[PDB]
Amino acid sequence: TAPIAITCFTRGLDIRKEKADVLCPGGCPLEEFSVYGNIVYASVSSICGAAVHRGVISNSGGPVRVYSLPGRENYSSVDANGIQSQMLSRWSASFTVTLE
Repeated sequence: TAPIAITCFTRGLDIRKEKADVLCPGGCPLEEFSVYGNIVYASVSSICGAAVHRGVISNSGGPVRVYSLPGRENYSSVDANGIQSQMLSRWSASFTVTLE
């Protein structure tokens, strides 16, 4: 059983399993990161965006680890590592990211 090597442009929309181990090949630069909620990264957030925001990895790529989070509401907006996370109106698909 193996992780999913994602193209570092894959958002939380593609990977919403209970817990999924993911590899982010390449450097994944500050190209497109619009993040939505801190900790509770709503689905639309990039896996890089969420991971580097969460502080899992530096802006370098690498192995990351996604955990499902149920639907949530009453989000916040917070910046981390030069990536902006913004509140949402009740996104019933979120996650929280970690390391392996």
